[PDB]
Amino acid sequence: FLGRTGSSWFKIFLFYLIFYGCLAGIFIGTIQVLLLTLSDFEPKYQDRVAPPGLSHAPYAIKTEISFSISNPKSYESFVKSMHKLMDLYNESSQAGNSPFEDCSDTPADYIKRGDLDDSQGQKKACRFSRMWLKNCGYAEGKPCVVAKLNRIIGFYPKPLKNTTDLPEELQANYNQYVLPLRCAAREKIGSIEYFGLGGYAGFPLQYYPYYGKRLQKKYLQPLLAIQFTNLTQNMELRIECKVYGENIDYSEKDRFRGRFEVKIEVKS
Amino acid sequence: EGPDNDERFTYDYYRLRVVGLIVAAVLCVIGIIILLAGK
Amino acid sequence: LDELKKEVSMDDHKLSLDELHNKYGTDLTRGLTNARAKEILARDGPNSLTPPPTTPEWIKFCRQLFGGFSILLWIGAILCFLAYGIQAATEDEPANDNLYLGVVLSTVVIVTGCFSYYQEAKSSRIMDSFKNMVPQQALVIRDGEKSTINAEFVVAGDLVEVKGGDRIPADLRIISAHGCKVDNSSLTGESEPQTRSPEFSSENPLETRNIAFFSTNCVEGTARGVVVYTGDRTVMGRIATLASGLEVGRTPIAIEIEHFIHIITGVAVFLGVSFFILSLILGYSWLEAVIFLIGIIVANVPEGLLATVTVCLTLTAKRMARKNCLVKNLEAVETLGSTSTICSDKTGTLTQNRMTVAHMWFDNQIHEADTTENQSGAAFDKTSATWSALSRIAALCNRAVFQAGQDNVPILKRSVAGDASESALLKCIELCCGSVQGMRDRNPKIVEIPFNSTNKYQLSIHENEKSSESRYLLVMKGAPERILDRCSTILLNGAEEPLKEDMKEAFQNAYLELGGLGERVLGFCHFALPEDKYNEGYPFDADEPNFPTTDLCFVGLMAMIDPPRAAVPDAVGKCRSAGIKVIMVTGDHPITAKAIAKGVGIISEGNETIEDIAARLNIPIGQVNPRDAKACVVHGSDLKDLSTEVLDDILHYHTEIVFARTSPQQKLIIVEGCQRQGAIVAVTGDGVNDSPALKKADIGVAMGISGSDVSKQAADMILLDDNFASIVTGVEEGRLIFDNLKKSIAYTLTSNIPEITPFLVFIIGNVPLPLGTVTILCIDLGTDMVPAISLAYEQAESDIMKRQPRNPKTDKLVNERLISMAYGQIGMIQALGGFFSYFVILAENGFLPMDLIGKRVRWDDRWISDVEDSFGQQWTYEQRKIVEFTCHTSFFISIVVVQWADLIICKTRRNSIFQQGMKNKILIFGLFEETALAAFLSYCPGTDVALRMYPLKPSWWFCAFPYSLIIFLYDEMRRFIIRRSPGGWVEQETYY
Ligand SMILES: *[C@@H]1O[C@H](CO)[C@@H](O[C@@H]2O[C@H](CO)[C@@H](O)[C@H](O)[C@H]2NC(C)=O)[C@H](O)[C@H]1NC(C)=O
Ligand SMILES: CC(C)CCC[C@@H](C)[C@H]1CC[C@H]2[C@@H]3CC=C4C[C@@H](O)CC[C@]4(C)[C@H]3CC[C@]12C
Ligand SMILES: *[C@@H]1O[C@H](CO)[C@@H](O)[C@H](O)[C@H]1NC(C)=O
Ligand SMILES: [K+]
Ligand SMILES: [Mg+2]
Ligand SMILES: [Tl+]
Ligand SMILES: [Tl+]
Repeated sequence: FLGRTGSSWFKIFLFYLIFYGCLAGIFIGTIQVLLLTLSDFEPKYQDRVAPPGLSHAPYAIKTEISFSISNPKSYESFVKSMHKLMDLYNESSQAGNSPFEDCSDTPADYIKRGDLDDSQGQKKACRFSRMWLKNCGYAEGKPCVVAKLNRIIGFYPKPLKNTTDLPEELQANYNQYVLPLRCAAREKIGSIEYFGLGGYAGFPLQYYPYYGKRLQKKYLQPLLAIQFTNLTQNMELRIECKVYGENIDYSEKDRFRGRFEVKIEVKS
Repeated sequence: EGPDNDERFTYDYYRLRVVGLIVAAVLCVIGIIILLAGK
Repeated sequence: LDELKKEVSMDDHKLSLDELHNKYGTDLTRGLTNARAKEILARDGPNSLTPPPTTPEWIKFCRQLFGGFSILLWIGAILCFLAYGIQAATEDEPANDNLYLGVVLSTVVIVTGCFSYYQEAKSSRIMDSFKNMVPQQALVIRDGEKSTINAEFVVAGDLVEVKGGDRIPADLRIISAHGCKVDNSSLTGESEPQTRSPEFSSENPLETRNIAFFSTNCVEGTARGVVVYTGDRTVMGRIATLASGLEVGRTPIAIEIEHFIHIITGVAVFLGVSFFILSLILGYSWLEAVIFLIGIIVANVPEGLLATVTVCLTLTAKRMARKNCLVKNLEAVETLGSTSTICSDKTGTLTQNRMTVAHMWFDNQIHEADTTENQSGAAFDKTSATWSALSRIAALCNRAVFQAGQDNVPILKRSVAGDASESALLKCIELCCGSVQGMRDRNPKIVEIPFNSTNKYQLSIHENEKSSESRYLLVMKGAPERILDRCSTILLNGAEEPLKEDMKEAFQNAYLELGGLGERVLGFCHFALPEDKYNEGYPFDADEPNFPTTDLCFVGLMAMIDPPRAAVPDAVGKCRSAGIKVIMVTGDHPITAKAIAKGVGIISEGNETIEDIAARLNIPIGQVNPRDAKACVVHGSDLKDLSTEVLDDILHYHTEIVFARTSPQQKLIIVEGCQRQGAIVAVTGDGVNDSPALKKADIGVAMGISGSDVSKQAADMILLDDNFASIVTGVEEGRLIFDNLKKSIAYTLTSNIPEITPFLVFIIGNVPLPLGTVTILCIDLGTDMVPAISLAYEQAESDIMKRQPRNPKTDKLVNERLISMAYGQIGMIQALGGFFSYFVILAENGFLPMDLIGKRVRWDDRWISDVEDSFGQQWTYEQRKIVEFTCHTSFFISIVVVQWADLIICKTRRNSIFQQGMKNKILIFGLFEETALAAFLSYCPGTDVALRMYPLKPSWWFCAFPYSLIIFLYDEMRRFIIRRSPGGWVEQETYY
């Protein structure tokens, strides 16, 4: 033929069949032992998610949400993702004492449901009403963005203490139980309005620590609705929403490390 | 610890780099020694 | 074009002096007119040689920039700029990826260009050396007056004059001469002075006395002649053009390189476009379809391989430089290993090029002297009183002297003023009797008759050094038979005795044997003149026989020859044991050529020519079956009337071939004949008459000390110490480097698979990219470099000089067996070890292997800063990318770790590491430096930006260890099978 005879062509096939078969069987074996060394409830390493990311619902083309108020299908793209998220926080999804629980309607302290063990059933998560998100189809004019803190197993988000000076200096400082979120731009051509649990501009600490998908399915993380009823129009406004805390840090590279990058433009 | 389990989300990449560079250097020296056993 | 120049020349030495003038419109006495000479100048053109048109270095460099790998790397470099252009227009990408990768790849092509350019070097100044043989000026007779003119202004027809010490300015018809002798070594390779006279003495113009040639010099006397040829039209000017004009051609090693380039280029374009369409079918945007292709290019092309080859060659050439063997062309480092036939000059190559005493006949006994340079033999006789009598004649009846200031150099190497035979005798006595000058001071010469054409003897009368005599001793030497007709007694073991027919017959026997050995034989005799008949003041007349020259005492015979170099016989046998055929090709006479052939082992003992059979059986040569003769001796005059097909039959039908009295073109023809049969041929030589053959040879080797400038220009290799044993070393080195290149190539190729497979699974699996493009270049250009080179220092696995020369048609540098092992077996194991570490990194950070399938869509989505892992955690864009790049880093390090084992297995093709050992210090160096480089690239701060290399945790380093070990075991088991059964299965499938 090309290389060899039929007899040789066969033998080279019988070899590579057994050979690659063995190699596949060995590869699988090493994957088995790897998995055997891992927990079902907690990942081996968490230093790469460490400082929590802050992500929002409006799917930004490039950290930007520009549209026209005087146009219907101009914002119907951002309403798709906005709906996708809030559709999960339905009351019909949170039914019965299992696996949900009614928690303080005001920001409270942490809740420990034991260890990362299966020695108990599904760890009961705090309910969250999308109805706590006042004012927010969504904002056809002047968007109503929804913030979110990235989930990390066993992470206890710790707010800053009012020992020294603060950006939003001491205003509504629920020091003990709220992780604040203050959006900014100089360039003050807007109108910041925050909505959340208990009416505070933060995340209620009663939703922590997260026990993971395996030990807490259907779990709901707290949301923080933000509305920009800015009196300006037809210009790119670089708005940055920042979260503050002891366990919260940022990076010049990762522009989502505990903060937002939104470029709103109501070009109408 | 409980709420004070910050060490869980931390890794000393600084020491690791110091050690890694020490090792790389020493392996580089060892190599020169064996090569220079006759030039 | 040059087929005309490969033919024997035609001449006009047969014409009379007068007749020759009519042909050139010339005067025998007055010479040409100033006007007629200038007319002929413009007519024929200058008496000069024009160098052939060369290829500029520009075109030579750029021709390498387009050879398979460079072509693919160019397509990659441009395709980078393509994707970059498409980006800069569509979505403003502030990145530098495609732009920088395009710059990097273009640089890789340029630098790789320098390496191949360095390897494909051609240092040739043939025509320049020939031009150096035309004198600046010549002496001509114009308008009846002699004047010096620019030799280029010399034309056919003018009257030229030459004298001892000057170069022949052009081909001349001798019309007048006085004691003129010439050095025709340019045409023959033999430096013994040849007389020139107006008389025609041979039909063959290269042998007649009435022609003098350009490229030669007058050694003594004076001559006048008419110019018959000028410039390019001279006999050796044509040889110049032939030699300078010959097409170089591709070396065996070069052909091998191009061959695997086709193979690897083939699989590259195959998988390249095979997966380019496979991606579009899967619905991949052309934006991405090209990005994957660039990666495929980089994965398939072994970027550092061609440069490795060059370095391995260079390092092999450095070792040979250290044995006095200079390599002018890097590729010639290997040709000697692939050589199946050596065509060797005799004089100054196989031989020392110096008349040396070989045997002596005295006391009715043949004695043998030591002919070797360094005198590696033993003594023959010292005791016999006869010896001292013969020794005295050899010293006294000799007019040769050592040049001043030689006392530093060895006797046999020092320059001597005199003819070759007298120099030989001088050096013979000086060696075994001490200072000859002393013997010539103790015995003052009073009268002598120098060797005469008519007398055929030379005699001398000396004052006997003996005090009790202080009388007159007569000594003489000459033609053995002439000396015999002048002897009455023979000095036997001390005492004289009558010359009976018995001893006279033993003389003839001794004389015939020595002459049969191709040796020049001389007779020696002396006579102690009677005291009473010769007073202390008796005057001797040299002009008229004033003393007896008959009834003298015969002392002995001495024989001489230009002997082989000490190392030559043994080197010839070694070449022949390696299955190399050795042919002699010489301008010298057949009797001498044949005798040295037997001396060095070109013709082995018992082997006969058709002429030998005929003489032994006493039958006509036509009655001899030519197939009964394995040896042959072909004279150039017969070679001339043979067609190439008939020359091919001679080459095919004889194992032991001697081509004697060959012209320079004839040497070229014999070389081409050998090549025509499909053989790789080496030429060894030292003369300008070797230049065409040296050029045409697959590899020409010139002698460094004895070699002429031309020969060393025509060669690929120079033996700087004239050590013929270096050929044996050269062939051995050549074979070793050929095997080691295979090892180094397999090693380099093996790591291609773990660079290809990640890109494929990236498409078919939709997982995060396991390894990057930049990461690949860190391997092929970084870590693999020193290890790959180090394989050039591997010792032989067996006695390579015991095997036959490779068949260049069947035995390839890269075959299917190499690809099967490198691509199908070892590289495949490396790929898995890479993937394993990849799955380990991701799974330990929260992305278990199961959830990875079909996630790249969301993984690469720059706007999704919340991807969910297996544990329910959310990752930003840059966070998961850090883990991904850490995966690239550990995959990279996995390659390094699996290349550890590969380096050790590529060490040997057959033998076990437990047999060959670990005595390669460069290889061990490679292991340490490779690992140092990898660690540095991972842990050095800032490398995460320039190369996207991230620090690895200690446990990460050990992921591929079990795969590294399986490689070592697998290959060790496999080679154990090879050795345990030379049959073929494992052998014919995987044996590189
Ligand atoms: C989650 O809540 C949303 C609230 O808008 C539900 O949307 C409803 O969709 C139905 C049918 O398309 C409409 O008739 C209603 O007007 C919507 N709102 C309400 C309050 O009922 C959505 O269907 C819910 N999703 C799930 C899975 O239950
Ligand atoms: C990533 C995976 C799926 C690709 C696997 C490719 C396999 C099938 C390839 C890789 C190397 C290949 C072999 C390389 C060498 C030879 C020897 C030659 O004389 C005949 C073909 C043969 C035997 C090839 C057959 C196919 C082969 C085994
Ligand atoms: C939000 O909606 C409420 C009614 O639910 C209305 O009273 C109020 O004006 C709205 N706020 C703004 C800022 O438009
Ligand atoms: K050559
Ligand atoms: Mg010679
Ligand atoms: Tl490569
Ligand atoms: Tl490679």
